[PDB]
Amino acid sequence: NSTATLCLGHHAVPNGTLVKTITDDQIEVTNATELVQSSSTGKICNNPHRILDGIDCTLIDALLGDPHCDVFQNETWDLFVERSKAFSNCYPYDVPDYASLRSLVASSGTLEFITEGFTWTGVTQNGGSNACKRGPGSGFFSRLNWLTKSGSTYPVLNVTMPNNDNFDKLYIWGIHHPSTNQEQTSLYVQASGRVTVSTRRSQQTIIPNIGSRPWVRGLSSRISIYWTIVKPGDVLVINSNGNLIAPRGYFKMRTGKSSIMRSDAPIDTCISECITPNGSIPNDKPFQNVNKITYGACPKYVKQNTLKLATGMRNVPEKQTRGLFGAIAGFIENGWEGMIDGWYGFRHQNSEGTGQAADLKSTQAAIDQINGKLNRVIEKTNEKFHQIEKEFSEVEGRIQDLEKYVEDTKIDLWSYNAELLVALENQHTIDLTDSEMNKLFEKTRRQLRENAEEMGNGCFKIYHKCDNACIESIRNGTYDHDVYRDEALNNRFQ
Amino acid sequence: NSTATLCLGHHAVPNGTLVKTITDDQIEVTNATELVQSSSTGKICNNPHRILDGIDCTLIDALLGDPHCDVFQNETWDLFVERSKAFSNCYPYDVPDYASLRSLVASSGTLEFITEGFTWTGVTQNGGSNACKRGPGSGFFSRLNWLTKSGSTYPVLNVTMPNNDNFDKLYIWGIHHPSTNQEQTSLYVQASGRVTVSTRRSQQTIIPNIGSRPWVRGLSSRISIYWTIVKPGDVLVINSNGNLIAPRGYFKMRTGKSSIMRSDAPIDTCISECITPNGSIPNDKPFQNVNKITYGACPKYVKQNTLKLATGMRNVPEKQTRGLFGAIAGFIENGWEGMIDGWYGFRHQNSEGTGQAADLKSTQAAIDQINGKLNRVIEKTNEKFHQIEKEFSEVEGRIQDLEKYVEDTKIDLWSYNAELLVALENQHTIDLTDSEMNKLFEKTRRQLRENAEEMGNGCFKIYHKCDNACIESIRNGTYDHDVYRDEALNNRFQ
Amino acid sequence: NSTATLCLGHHAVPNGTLVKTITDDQIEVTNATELVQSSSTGKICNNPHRILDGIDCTLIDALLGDPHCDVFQNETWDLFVERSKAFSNCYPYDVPDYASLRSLVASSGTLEFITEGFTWTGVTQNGGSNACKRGPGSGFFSRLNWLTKSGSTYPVLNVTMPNNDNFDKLYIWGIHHPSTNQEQTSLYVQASGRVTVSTRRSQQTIIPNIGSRPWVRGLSSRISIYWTIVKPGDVLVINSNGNLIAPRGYFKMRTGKSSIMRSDAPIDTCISECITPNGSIPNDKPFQNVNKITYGACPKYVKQNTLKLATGMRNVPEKQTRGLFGAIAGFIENGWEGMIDGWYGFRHQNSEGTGQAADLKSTQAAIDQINGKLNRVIEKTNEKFHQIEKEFSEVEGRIQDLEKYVEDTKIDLWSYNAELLVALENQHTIDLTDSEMNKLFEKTRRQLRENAEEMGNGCFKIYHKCDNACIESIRNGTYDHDVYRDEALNNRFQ
Ligand SMILES: *[C@@H]1O[C@H](CO)[C@@H](O[C@@H]2O[C@H](CO)[C@@H](O[C@@H]3O[C@H](CO[C@H]4O[C@H](CO)[C@@H](O)[C@H](O)[C@@H]4O)[C@@H](O)[C@H](O[C@H]4O[C@H](CO)[C@@H](O)[C@H](O)[C@@H]4O)[C@@H]3O)[C@H](O)[C@H]2NC(C)=O)[C@H](O)[C@H]1NC(C)=O
Ligand SMILES: *[C@@H]1O[C@H](CO)[C@@H](O[C@@H]2O[C@H](CO)[C@@H](O[C@@H]3O[C@H](CO[C@H]4O[C@H](CO)[C@@H](O)[C@H](O)[C@@H]4O)[C@@H](O)[C@H](O[C@H]4O[C@H](CO)[C@@H](O)[C@H](O)[C@@H]4O)[C@@H]3O)[C@H](O)[C@H]2NC(C)=O)[C@H](O)[C@H]1NC(C)=O
Ligand SMILES: *[C@@H]1O[C@H](CO)[C@@H](O[C@@H]2O[C@H](CO)[C@@H](O[C@@H]3O[C@H](CO[C@H]4O[C@H](CO)[C@@H](O)[C@H](O)[C@@H]4O)[C@@H](O)[C@H](O[C@H]4O[C@H](CO)[C@@H](O)[C@H](O)[C@@H]4O)[C@@H]3O)[C@H](O)[C@H]2NC(C)=O)[C@H](O)[C@H]1NC(C)=O
Ligand SMILES: *[C@@H]1O[C@H](CO[C@@H]2O[C@@H](C)[C@@H](O)[C@@H](O)[C@@H]2O)[C@@H](O[C@@H]2O[C@H](CO)[C@@H](O[C@@H]3O[C@H](CO)[C@@H](O)[C@H](O)[C@@H]3O)[C@H](O)[C@H]2NC(C)=O)[C@H](O)[C@H]1NC(C)=O
Ligand SMILES: *[C@@H]1O[C@H](CO[C@@H]2O[C@@H](C)[C@@H](O)[C@@H](O)[C@@H]2O)[C@@H](O[C@@H]2O[C@H](CO)[C@@H](O[C@@H]3O[C@H](CO)[C@@H](O)[C@H](O)[C@@H]3O)[C@H](O)[C@H]2NC(C)=O)[C@H](O)[C@H]1NC(C)=O
Ligand SMILES: *[C@@H]1O[C@H](CO[C@@H]2O[C@@H](C)[C@@H](O)[C@@H](O)[C@@H]2O)[C@@H](O[C@@H]2O[C@H](CO)[C@@H](O[C@@H]3O[C@H](CO)[C@@H](O)[C@H](O)[C@@H]3O)[C@H](O)[C@H]2NC(C)=O)[C@H](O)[C@H]1NC(C)=O
Ligand SMILES: *[C@@H]1O[C@H](CO)[C@@H](O[C@@H]2O[C@H](CO)[C@@H](O[C@@H]3O[C@H](CO)[C@@H](O)[C@H](O)[C@@H]3O)[C@H](O)[C@H]2NC(C)=O)[C@H](O)[C@H]1NC(C)=O
Ligand SMILES: *[C@@H]1O[C@H](CO)[C@@H](O[C@@H]2O[C@H](CO)[C@@H](O)[C@H](O)[C@H]2NC(C)=O)[C@H](O)[C@H]1NC(C)=O
Ligand SMILES: *[C@@H]1O[C@H](CO)[C@@H](O[C@@H]2O[C@H](CO)[C@@H](O)[C@H](O)[C@H]2NC(C)=O)[C@H](O)[C@H]1NC(C)=O
Ligand SMILES: *[C@@H]1O[C@H](CO)[C@@H](O[C@@H]2O[C@H](CO)[C@@H](O)[C@H](O)[C@H]2NC(C)=O)[C@H](O)[C@H]1NC(C)=O
Ligand SMILES: CCCCCCCCO[C@@H]1O[C@H](CO)[C@@H](O)[C@H](O)[C@H]1O
Ligand SMILES: CCCCCCCCO[C@@H]1O[C@H](CO)[C@@H](O)[C@H](O)[C@H]1O
Ligand SMILES: CCCCCCCCO[C@@H]1O[C@H](CO)[C@@H](O)[C@H](O)[C@H]1O
Ligand SMILES: *[C@@H]1O[C@H](CO)[C@@H](O)[C@H](O)[C@H]1NC(C)=O
Ligand SMILES: *[C@@H]1O[C@H](CO)[C@@H](O)[C@H](O)[C@H]1NC(C)=O
Ligand SMILES: *[C@@H]1O[C@H](CO)[C@@H](O)[C@H](O)[C@H]1NC(C)=O
Repeated sequence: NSTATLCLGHHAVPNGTLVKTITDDQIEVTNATELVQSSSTGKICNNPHRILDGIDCTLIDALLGDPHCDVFQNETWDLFVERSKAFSNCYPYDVPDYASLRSLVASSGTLEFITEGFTWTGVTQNGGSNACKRGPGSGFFSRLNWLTKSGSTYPVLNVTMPNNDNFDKLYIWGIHHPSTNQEQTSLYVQASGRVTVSTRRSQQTIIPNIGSRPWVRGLSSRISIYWTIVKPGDVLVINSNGNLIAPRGYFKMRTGKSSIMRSDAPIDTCISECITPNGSIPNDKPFQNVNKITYGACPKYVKQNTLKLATGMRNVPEKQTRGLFGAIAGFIENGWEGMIDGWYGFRHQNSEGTGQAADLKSTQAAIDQINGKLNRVIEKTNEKFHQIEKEFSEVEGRIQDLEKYVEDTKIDLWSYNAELLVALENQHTIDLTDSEMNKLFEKTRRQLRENAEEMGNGCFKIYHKCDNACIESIRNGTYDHDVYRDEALNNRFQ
Repeated sequence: NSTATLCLGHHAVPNGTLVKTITDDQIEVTNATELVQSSSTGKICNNPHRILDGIDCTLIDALLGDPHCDVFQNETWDLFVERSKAFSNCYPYDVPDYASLRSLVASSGTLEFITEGFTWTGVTQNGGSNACKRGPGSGFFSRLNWLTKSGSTYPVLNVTMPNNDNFDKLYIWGIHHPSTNQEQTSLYVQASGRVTVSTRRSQQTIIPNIGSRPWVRGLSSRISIYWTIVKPGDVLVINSNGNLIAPRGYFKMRTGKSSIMRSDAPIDTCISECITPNGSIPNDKPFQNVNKITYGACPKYVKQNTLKLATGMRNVPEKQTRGLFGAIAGFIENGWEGMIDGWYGFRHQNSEGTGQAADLKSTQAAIDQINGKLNRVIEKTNEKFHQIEKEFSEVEGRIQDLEKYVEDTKIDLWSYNAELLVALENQHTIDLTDSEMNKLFEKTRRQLRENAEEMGNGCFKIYHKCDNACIESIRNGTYDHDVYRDEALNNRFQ
Repeated sequence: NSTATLCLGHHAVPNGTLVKTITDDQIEVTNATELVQSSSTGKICNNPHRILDGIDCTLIDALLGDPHCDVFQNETWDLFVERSKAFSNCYPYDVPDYASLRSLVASSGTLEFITEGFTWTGVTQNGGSNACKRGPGSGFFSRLNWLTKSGSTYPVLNVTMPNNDNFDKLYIWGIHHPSTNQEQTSLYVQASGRVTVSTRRSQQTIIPNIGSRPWVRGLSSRISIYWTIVKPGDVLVINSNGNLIAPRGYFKMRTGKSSIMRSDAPIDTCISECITPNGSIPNDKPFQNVNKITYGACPKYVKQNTLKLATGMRNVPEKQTRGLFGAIAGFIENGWEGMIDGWYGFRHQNSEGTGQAADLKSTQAAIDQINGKLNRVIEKTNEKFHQIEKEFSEVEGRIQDLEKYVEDTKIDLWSYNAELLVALENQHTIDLTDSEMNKLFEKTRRQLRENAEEMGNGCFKIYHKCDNACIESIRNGTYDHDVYRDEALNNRFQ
């Protein structure tokens, strides 16, 4: 024989995954990764963020100093975890703007308490109740001072405390709401109380409300909790004529990365940066689908459960529809399921035999750009610490509707971003792999000047006698057309 | 003659629309669709959502039971429609946090009222006024009970009602603000009222304010409306010493898809899923430009009035600049305005005659991907029910500024998304149609191995004698080069 | 010699900038622009928006009429600028919902004040204090009237004022909080005050709070400021029995483009549309990185400091690795650093000599589309006037957390948009420049039918005798293959 066949092609596999592109909803690739984390271990990892498990304590009971919460004094945290089995076992109380105080104390990240010398004059301190039993005796919140009439008098109280330090000081105080007109007089000589608490720049005044409420732990009376922040250089004044739950000291305040989360997952020993209420998740993927609530370095929440990024080429599973020869057939036809060493490669039919090989230059380069794509996409800063509430237990009206509207707007815009990026990138991936294929072909055609012709099967009918060494030279990039030119021209045109 | 001409091309039209792509602000396509709905019928369609037209009633007058609003008792709705001609004809009143109560009742979607056995003891019930005439006699809101002194006394009222059911119970109540110190004593024996209303977990106390206001319907006094929600397992207590507008029962509460809209459009019999204040619009297109306020499955609001998606190729209107022969001219030159059967096609000049035909394989495939594009783009879930207010009649300050800022941020981000998607998709459309053209050419060149040559007009000078059957074979995909090879080689090279 | 060489190529430069594309994080282009403005002059330009510098005055002291703020009466502005050295030198005061009133007055844009005939009857007007010295004498806010007991009486005050005009009227009023029970009686005969201020549709009632506060400028008493808006057709009533700081007139209200900014930059004579707290910036670029707070037509704020848009092609710096001949080498190899006239061009080796030239058709067109890209990208409407606060000095809790969350969400979504647009556009730029190159090549190959062959260096071995005129004809687009066909065919194939 006086002629040779040389064909080009790309690897195929037996089993493929389907991806979403621009034009079409399904297409079959050789390999594809997942970009959405769907699963959790179900436990909270204790490194590298410092976790503080509240057990039967809320953060507002720990601060006030409820008796079953005395483990928590001078504690610090990055994340505080509240449990759904938590309860209260002291005087019954309410906090106007509860939500604001809870958010302020959680971002501070400490319960550091400094006792101060306050001089209450002409009154009896350390009032108590059997709604709050610390041991067999009656008790009260550890950080507040119930004041009551001494003898037959409650004098107008007037005290001042100045900030001369270089940090901010948070004072918690309150007021008692008695259930009758006969209890008010019994505790405080007057008939109507008043509590005024002021700085140089602000003031608040509260009056007490009298009347009957549902029984909780044997009482139809309640306490109302308030707060004031005093800056460096400013003064505090307190001026009450009755019903004052006085402060005992101040709390230090920091700006940092601390927050709070309501969860029911157990705590465990392991290392994880992202925490959700369903336990810790890994942060290798760019998106997540576990929970919209998060803490620390985390993937973005989206609505989808699956987004597949193509890491391979298109998969034309082979025509075992073949000839007697299974005449070597190239890329224009189908893929090659018998190639393992590399993606792009050459099959040669010669007098010597049939053969096969792979190509490093091309296979390397494709792999390079696809790996690039992967790196821009998979990994980046989304490191976030304190945020709005995204779950509610009551109906409130206006503010809560705006908080729900803000969160849904964010989710639909990030979900649209995630859908388009995958479709764009998947199209570009198919295109770059197919151009790479056609680049090897033109390189081959350019080397075989007039000593070869194209058939249109993906194949080059060479009109001279090519041996294994000659095929190897073409494959190599050293084929010297001049040597066989005269023979090939006389063979092809005559 | 011993030779033939075969040219390739694509269809042109006489009149075209202009589209926006990546690079340029205008370009001329063969056909293009609209993606923004600009128009409305001006009527509200009554299926498939249940519409309740308020006529001269607001939703807050229907709930309280104003006399001209007694048609509305035990009503239900998906959407409630308020009219701008609506007024009030009862006792003059104000609701602190009016906006919150209106939003809460609208999302519930019912006015189901259950009368309860409340025991008011030592007082006269069913107080009345000629500001609210139900028939010739004086009257009052149907769902509230005005209580007044019996003989020369108003006892301290103390009542309780427990929730033992498995649903939430909404109580509406209020307080009277008399205009003098002489009217307060006349209605209630005391000089100053007080109203306390509490659960196990919450409390509210209101005091009445006395003084003179503008006359409305013959009165300088007003009523203030309040509300409490009681959960399954909890209790309600009410404790007033004067000025109490007592409740008569509770309202049931649901979670569902109900809302409210201020409109002035008439109601009609037809089927439409999306409702706006300018009437119902169809939901075939992805974007909308009619109104930012919506209900149900709807397109997204954007700022643009027009966005055109190219559904065709580029339009090179023909060179009637021609030869004596109008020598058949291909795609490299211009488009063909004389082709009707299909997009891509062949024109042959032969000894037998001039001719023309179209190509199904190509025309089909292009049409296929363009139709795909259309489907990803035009249709999807945007199904939304209760949202924030987006129009305001008064100035309020902070909250309203944040609500306006949230809405404008959303609009500019969705408008940028709509501008880029059209430009991206339009570029891809032009590219896919032009590659499809060049694909048919290479297929043709590959079949005509050495028996044809390229001229560069988009045309193939075939150096053998081609008849109609031969042209048909090329067009077909069965052309056998071997038959005419010797003749063509001797004709072209010698 | 009987043959010729003709090669094609594109311009290279010595020094290049690196851009970010889809696949890769760095690549070297010939030229690139900046899209993020990083710098400011540090001054506020006084045209074309009307700037009003407050010097030691806040906007809330200018409105009340503090003595060191009497320059500001009947002023108007587009932007009001407050300075950090500003202070207060009158009666000490607080405004509940301070933030709301400041935002309302800033968007109005005027301090136009109309004195009205209010008849205060049985009281002494124009009360004074040495905390507010206007000259040697005692003084008070210019726009408020302190009223006090006449003889031994303060009658119940009852006044009305109707709006019969066609615009909205803003009344500012207040209430005095005395420090003792002995001062209250001294100023107002009664023991407890009350102030009720109402329209047909709204009402507010305030009570005064008595007790001791920190000393500011020799006083332990304070004033509380309130406000009411009265619409066209409505009435105002005022009904106080004590402690009323009465209004003297109303302020007109407009809807317009006015706002306020806290800055410390000096004012200068120049023209600039965008103002930031760090001074005016130019608005030629689409993004900005100077400050998130802005006024007027401005670029969008993003987190990045640099985004480079490729305005040129890729830069293969030349192989000075060469031959003895430096045989002319084309684009497949490297770029040409010796070409100045244009981007794409031709180098010819002939018997006559070596030579070089450039190509207008191609160079023009590339430049055209790149300039197009630039125009869509760089310039558009972002013209915005009044917005939310984005910096806070105190901790407040809930509302402030939602305002901070809304702003960060907006920034991360606009930063992601800015990163993808640059990467998309940069890829498209590289692609359009490289296709333009390959378009000139095919045009050249198409003209040289069988009288030339391709070598694969980017070069055309022409197998006939080409002189300068012949090379010029090819370059020109008038090369007539027929003339040299026989000679070339006999030279190449035999
Ligand atoms: C205004 O109106 C309100 C509402 O009615 C009144 O509030 C009620 O006040 C009474 C008297 O204090 C309360 O009665 C008490 O209820 C307690 C809770 O009951 C639970 O526990 C018992 C015991 O297991 C169960 O039997 C019962 O089903 C509940 O599960 C009881 O513990 C109290 O018992 C006390 O008295 C008995 C006497 O036999 C002793 O054995 C006990 O040890 C204990 O000392 C008592 O029965 C009632 O609960 C209140 N109602 C609510 C819902 O709060 C106001 O009193 C009223 N005020 C005025 C001024 O009129
Ligand atoms: C504190 O200050 C306030 C504000 O001034 C006082 O409020 C005013 O009180 C008077 C007395 O109640 C009100 O006068 C009444 O106005 C009604 C509305 O007027 C409209 O309708 C009439 C009739 O069509 C028109 O003529 C008029 O132009 C208006 O369009 C009148 O209807 C009332 O008429 C009554 O008396 C006449 C007597 O001739 C009878 O014919 C009528 O049938 C009817 O009985 C009356 O004139 C006045 O409107 C109040 N002002 C406002 C704006 O509310 C407080 O009284 C004052 N309080 C104290 C304690 O000092
Ligand atoms: C309830 O409790 C509060 C808090 O203690 C009391 O408020 C104090 O009241 C007193 C008396 O008014 C105030 O004392 C005054 O302080 C002024 C400010 O002091 C600064 O300036 C002086 C002078 O430069 C400095 O020496 C000092 O270090 C501060 O920088 C003084 O200016 C006042 O001086 C007056 O008296 C002196 C007498 O020698 C004269 O020379 C002066 O000219 C002037 O007339 C005075 O000393 C004190 O500041 C208040 N404390 C605060 C922080 O406000 C309430 O009085 C109390 N109320 C009741 C009912 O008990
Ligand atoms: C809770 O924290 C307070 C405050 O202490 C601070 O926080 C701790 C966790 C540590 O980090 C401390 O380093 C930090 O200051 C503790 O208050 C401390 O109480 C002791 C005992 O009363 C104080 O010692 C005093 O020392 C002075 C002399 O300098 C004597 O005059 C006193 O009589 C007394 O002995 C100590 O100064 C004080 N720390 C303060 C105010 O800075 C508190 O004990 C701690 N409680 C628990 C349960 O850990
Ligand atoms: C408005 O709705 C209330 C509540 O009824 C509920 O809503 C209705 C629209 C229907 O869907 C009802 O199926 C649903 O329960 C109506 O209250 C109803 O009033 C009647 C008459 O008083 C009650 O009948 C009573 O039946 C008991 C015996 O079971 C007798 O002891 C009573 O004397 C009385 O005859 C009925 O139970 C009650 N429904 C309740 C509380 O569930 C109300 O009539 C209705 N009004 C209008 C204008 O439609
Ligand atoms: C501040 O502005 C008020 C209101 O005037 C309005 O704003 C000004 C800046 C100008 O633009 C005015 O054109 C505009 O109306 C000034 O009030 C004005 O005061 C004068 C003097 O009292 C009033 O003149 C009166 O004229 C009538 C006859 O028409 C006489 O009966 C009066 O006795 C008196 O002479 C003038 O009408 C009034 N403008 C009003 C109410 O519209 C105010 O003077 C001005 N102050 C400063 C510091 O500029
Ligand atoms: C325009 O002016 C603004 C301020 O009005 C400049 O922003 C400020 O930039 C400095 C330097 O980055 C910041 O200081 C740093 O703050 C951090 C956090 O507290 C601290 O850890 C550092 O040690 C340092 O003090 C300052 O906070 C920042 N202000 C804000 C609110 O961001 C801005 O850089 C100026 N821009 C131009 C173009 O001049
Ligand atoms: C298809 O892509 C997946 C990507 O998950 C490849 O899976 C990796 O396989 C290697 C084998 O050594 C593991 O070490 C990795 O942990 C796997 N996952 C990741 C994160 O890369 C898989 O090998 C690819 N298959 C083919 C046939 O190429
Ligand atoms: C150009 O595109 C428009 C798209 O609106 C085509 O209009 C449709 O024409 C058919 C004709 O049978 C109607 O049944 C449809 O209702 C039309 N609208 C839609 C929604 O598709 C139009 O036919 C196209 N023209 C050409 C020449 O292709
Ligand atoms: C590279 O691009 C920059 C863009 O900044 C060009 O810089 C411009 O140069 C002209 C020279 O006449 C100036 O008038 C402009 O003000 C410059 N800036 C702008 C805003 O265009 C620069 O000329 C380009 N360089 C090359 C080699 O093409
Ligand atoms: C190349 C075409 C890009 C298609 C962009 C997506 C258009 C509609 O895409 C939709 O986005 C939703 C998020 O809002 C996702 O939940 C849906 O899965 C998706 O269908
Ligand atoms: C391929 C280039 C993409 C251009 C993206 C749009 C850049 C500016 O585009 C602008 O977006 C505005 C919405 O904010 C629209 O109102 C304007 O019509 C549009 O010009
Ligand atoms: C073609 C690939 C597009 C990459 C899109 C950007 C994916 C992550 O991109 C990140 O966006 C951040 C804004 O949130 C920027 O601050 C970071 O610089 C950028 O790395
Ligand atoms: C082929 O190229 C290699 C380098 O990759 C070279 O060592 C070898 O001599 C070349 N010739 C053959 C084996 O084709
Ligand atoms: C062309 O192809 C058709 C099938 O599409 C076949 O039936 C016919 O015989 C073929 N030959 C001709 C008419 O060219
Ligand atoms: C080349 O083209 C120009 C027009 O651009 C023409 O004037 C000239 O005669 C042509 N022939 C030559 C110089 O190649």
